Amino acid sequence: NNYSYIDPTQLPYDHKWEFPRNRLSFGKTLGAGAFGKVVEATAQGLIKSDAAMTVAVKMLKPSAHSTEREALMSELKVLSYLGNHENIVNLLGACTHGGPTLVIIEYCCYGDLLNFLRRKRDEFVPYKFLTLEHLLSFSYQVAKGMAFLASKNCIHRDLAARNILLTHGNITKICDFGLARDIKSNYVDARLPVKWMAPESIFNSVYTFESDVWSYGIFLWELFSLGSSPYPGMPVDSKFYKMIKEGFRMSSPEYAPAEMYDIMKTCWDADPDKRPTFKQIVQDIEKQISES
Ligand SMILES: Cn1cc(-c2cc3c(N4CCN(c5ncc([C@@](C)(N)c6ccc(F)cc6)cn5)CC4)ncnn3c2)cn1
Repeated sequence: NNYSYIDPTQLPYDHKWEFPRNRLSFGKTLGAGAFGKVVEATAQGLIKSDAAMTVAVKMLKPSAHSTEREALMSELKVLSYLGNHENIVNLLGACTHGGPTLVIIEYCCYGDLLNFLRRKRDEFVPYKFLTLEHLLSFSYQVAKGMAFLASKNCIHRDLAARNILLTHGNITKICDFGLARDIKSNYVDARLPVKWMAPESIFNSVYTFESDVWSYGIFLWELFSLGSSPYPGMPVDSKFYKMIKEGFRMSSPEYAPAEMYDIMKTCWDADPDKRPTFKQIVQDIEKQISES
């Protein structure tokens, strides 16, 4: 074996990302968990030497096991190897010298798309405030980012509206690459997002390009239901797993177009080989928007 796939996590950390820790001033906490948190912060001199810049900083608590500490470094290396993309919460810098590792990423002023839809749900119109054309753009942008991930042999493993952020110009970005993996055939694997997971992920812990496509289909349902929870009225229990295995699927949300719901049904196919690729999803949605 003289040819091998270059493992992004095995590559050395590039010190081009290194940013002085004392030049960050922390603000409100954006997200919190048992392992760590993400805070809004001000970076002085990050892009321009004399200009302060609003950023988000992902950090672990000192009471963190070594597996979580290297998971944060692995996410940092994935984001650097992946490269910049418009539909990704892009890496801006890192603070690895001595102190606790800090990962500086883009700040999205509007927050997660799930909470955004629930705010705008009361004042939504299909045609003339959130509109239908916004929903089509959001599904198109997230598909491009996922297609970009899949084009780098990478899976996200936690695709959902809560992990899609909105920023200026109605640009959506995929965030939280903590569970992102480089598949090169599939990846086999904590609390899991069962209602977004493909059946093969629930039953055999297998994660693929196709399992991301399943989660994308669940995301489209979140999108066109104006932020409702998936499988409403069904708790994650023994009956839930049985109905999924047998072929139960959510019906079309109220505002979903027929060709958008058609994508959801192909995303939710029991056979992964019959699920569409993200590249196919982009062209389908792209044709839709021009015809719109
Ligand atoms: C008006 N408004 C604006 C925002 C907003 C919110 C973000 C954001 N996210 C915040 C939420 N996220 C996130 N991710 C991972 C975790 C953890 C708990 N699992 C974690 C944390 C650290 C760690 F070391 C390991 C795990 C928590 N929270 C994703 C990023 N990023 C950028 N801008 N932004 C802007 C929210 N309201």
